[PDB]
Amino acid sequence: NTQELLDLLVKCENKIQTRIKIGLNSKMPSRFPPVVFYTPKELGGLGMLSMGHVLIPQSDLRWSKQTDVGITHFRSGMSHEEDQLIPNLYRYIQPWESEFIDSQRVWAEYA
Amino acid sequence: GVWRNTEDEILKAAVMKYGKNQWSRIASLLHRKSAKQCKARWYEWLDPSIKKTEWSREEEEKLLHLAKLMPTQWRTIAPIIGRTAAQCLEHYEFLLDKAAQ
Amino acid sequence: QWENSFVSVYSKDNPNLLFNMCGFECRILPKCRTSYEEFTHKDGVWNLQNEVTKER
Amino acid sequence: FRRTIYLAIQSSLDFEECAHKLLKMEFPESQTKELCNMILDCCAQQRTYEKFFGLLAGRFCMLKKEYMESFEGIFKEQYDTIHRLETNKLRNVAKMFAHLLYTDSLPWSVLECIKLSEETTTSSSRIFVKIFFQELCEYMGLPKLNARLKDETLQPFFEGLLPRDNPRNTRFAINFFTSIGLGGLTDELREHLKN
Amino acid sequence: MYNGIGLPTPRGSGTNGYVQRNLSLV
Amino acid sequence: YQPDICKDYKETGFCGFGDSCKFLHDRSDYKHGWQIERELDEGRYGVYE
Amino acid sequence: AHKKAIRRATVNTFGYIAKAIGPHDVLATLLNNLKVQERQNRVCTTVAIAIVAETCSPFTVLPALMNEYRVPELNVQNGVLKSLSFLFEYIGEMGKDYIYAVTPLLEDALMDRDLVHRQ
Amino acid sequence: MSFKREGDDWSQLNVLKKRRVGDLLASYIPEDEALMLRDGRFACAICPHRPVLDTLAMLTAHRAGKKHLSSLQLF
RNA sequence: UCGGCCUCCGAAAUAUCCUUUUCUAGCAUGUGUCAUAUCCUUAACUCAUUGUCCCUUUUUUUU
RNA sequence: UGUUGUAUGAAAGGAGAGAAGGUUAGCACUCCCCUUGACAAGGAUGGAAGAGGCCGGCCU
Ligand SMILES: [K+]
Ligand SMILES: [K+]
Ligand SMILES: [Mg+2]
Ligand SMILES: [Mg+2]
Ligand SMILES: [Mg+2]
Ligand SMILES: [Mg+2]
Ligand SMILES: [Zn+2]
Ligand SMILES: [Zn+2]
Repeated sequence: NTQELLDLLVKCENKIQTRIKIGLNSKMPSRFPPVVFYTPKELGGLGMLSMGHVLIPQSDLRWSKQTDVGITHFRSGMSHEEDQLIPNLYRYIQPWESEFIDSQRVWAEYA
Repeated sequence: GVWRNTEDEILKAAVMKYGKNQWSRIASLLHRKSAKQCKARWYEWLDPSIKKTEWSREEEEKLLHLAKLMPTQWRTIAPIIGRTAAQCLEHYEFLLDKAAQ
Repeated sequence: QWENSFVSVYSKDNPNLLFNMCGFECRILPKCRTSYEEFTHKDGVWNLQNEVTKER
Repeated sequence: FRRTIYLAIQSSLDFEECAHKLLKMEFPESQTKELCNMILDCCAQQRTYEKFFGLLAGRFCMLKKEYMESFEGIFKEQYDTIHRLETNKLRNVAKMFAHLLYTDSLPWSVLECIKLSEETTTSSSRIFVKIFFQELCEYMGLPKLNARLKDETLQPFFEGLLPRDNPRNTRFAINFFTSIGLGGLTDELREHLKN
Repeated sequence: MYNGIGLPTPRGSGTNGYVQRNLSLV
Repeated sequence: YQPDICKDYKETGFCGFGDSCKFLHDRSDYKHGWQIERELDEGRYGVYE
Repeated sequence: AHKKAIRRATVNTFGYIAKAIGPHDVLATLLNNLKVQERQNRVCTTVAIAIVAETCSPFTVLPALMNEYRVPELNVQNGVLKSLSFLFEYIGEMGKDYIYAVTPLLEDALMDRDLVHRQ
Repeated sequence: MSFKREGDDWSQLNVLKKRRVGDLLASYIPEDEALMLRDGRFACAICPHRPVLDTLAMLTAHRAGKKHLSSLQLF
């Protein structure tokens, strides 16, 4: 629900990848396709977890400052090859509301 | 760990040559002593301004009064009496044993 | 210190109740004060339930 | 195709974008029965029920009538074969269909699939209906669920669910809803047993 | 920045700044 | 033609950088390519056999 | 090293090397090593001095070893005496050639105040 | 090991330490007071029976002692 | 209704200096002791091991 | 009718790269240079010196 964070996370994921490319004395994107970053360490990659390949939701500035309106547009997020869809870290985590409901139910059943 | 005789001799001479802000240079002279242990040994025990004499009557009276005042705070008390805090502490306990008899 | 604190008022003029617990910014809006009695349903919106009457 | 739906779900953090990404690929209408089906299966694999899948399915139900009809078909298909599911997958499908029923994305008409008898229902089916009604109660409440559950326009649909013909089945369904904790729904059945 | 939507500059964002309309509006 | 060998490691077997050395820790002393070429041009490749 | 076989293989290697770069470069290194405090280092250096002394005949390493007895340090003086002990054990009958050389060194050591110098 | 130094020889470093301790402690002992023997040991020249001590650390620790102080004031 | 950021080079790391030849570059002219720590030292001092302990209960593998 | 009008780099042979214990980080003051388009940055922190008085020596 916090759009500031989503902007900050896209920036930060790009800074980490760019620092790894700086370390190799090159920034050309085709020597460094995302397979070299996202592939897990068990196959030799760096294994970084992803958060910045999402579409960032947006609405018109003048009304969204004024009230809470609906998402009407999307900005891009990090570049990828358009057929490929990098997994999102947020998806593999249960929300807290889900966890609290589940917790009381599980404990009640244990008793 | 504990301080031998010869180690104390080295430490006194090395402070006399290098002064009191170069404990890393002084630690290099000793065996298995770090800089912090050298400093602690100097101020606790080896410093010449530490007075290892018997306690006067005045000095004891100030001890008993200040220990009533600020209880258990021996670093605050100790420069007012002019003894080391450890010295002040054990002599306080001595007098308390003595008053128990 | 007034400067490092925040005081929120809920009254007949202020529909929202705002606060800042552990690392979270929280805003409570009661249903009686919502326009059109509508709830947004998305992530990040907790639905608080009245314990006695079992109602959100 | 199932893979690309699954990667599209897992790549999108919010339900709104997940729908946007699926719509942007523009599948033909012949695919839609499978797509809805896939959205259910992904939902069943989770540990707990997550609101994401109920909201995603609901937004598809509001966009076109094709998706709504397709989810109505899937409710009947899934309830027929409930015994195939593991207990977690069973609990998640039940909570998702309760979500679709509560927000009126789906007609109550589908609920005529359920038929309560000693010989009609398997054990897993009985658990499915337990979680389903226990959950619908939790969202709406007993007075609201009663008000909607006895209704003149929906009278034909619920007759398998509230079995007036056979006294043995009527006593069964009374006992069933009682042991769940939804005793109140039984009261008009109880009178019909007294008469 | 067309129609009051988008980044005034895509520079330092980490992205190309392409904006499309939401297709799942009702 | 830049071989990128640690010179200390090659000559002595000791490097002050350790794993941080950014040159090759290898001790072989074969000739370079241009050295082979100069010996072939001058005729002094194998003449001492 | 703690294992003794590593130490005696090491001492042997000193004699083999001294056959290639000559006893003086080897011997200066070994004589410098006698200033060390720990006894296991010094006893082995002593054995290696005798090893080279035997393999490259004792007139080569004698003068420098006898000169090192004048160094004013106790362990060095005990060390030179110790390696002469091993040397005479190693050369055997061939040691009739150097008994007149090292007789005054030993009578200096036997008059010494330190008991170890005498043992 | 020429360009940046590698490692350290702890045995020879300990030899150096013994020299530096010696120089330090020796600069506080006047030349009459201590006699250095043939093997590197030290005798106290104040005390009439000339005790001989193994290091300069021991000589300094001796010169602190009470037997030395009594023998000192007679001389 | 439309909306599409970048791509690279060197230096801060493997010194520097001296001597003799080799290659090349650039020029300029000409009417003692009790009882306690410590320090130093000695002995090519060693770096775990598997070598029936079977002993014991009224106790005994059945045609 | 010649000759010291000098320098760079390399090879061979030697010396060996700051820090009052060890391993090192640098930025400058003067005057001597090198790379460089430099009002930038490097060349081991670029290298080399660094208290006072008297006639290399002596005194504190
Ligand atoms: K400078
Ligand atoms: K430096
Ligand atoms: Mg530098
Ligand atoms: Mg710099
Ligand atoms: Mg500079
Ligand atoms: Mg450096
Ligand atoms: Zn290296
Ligand atoms: Zn004395």
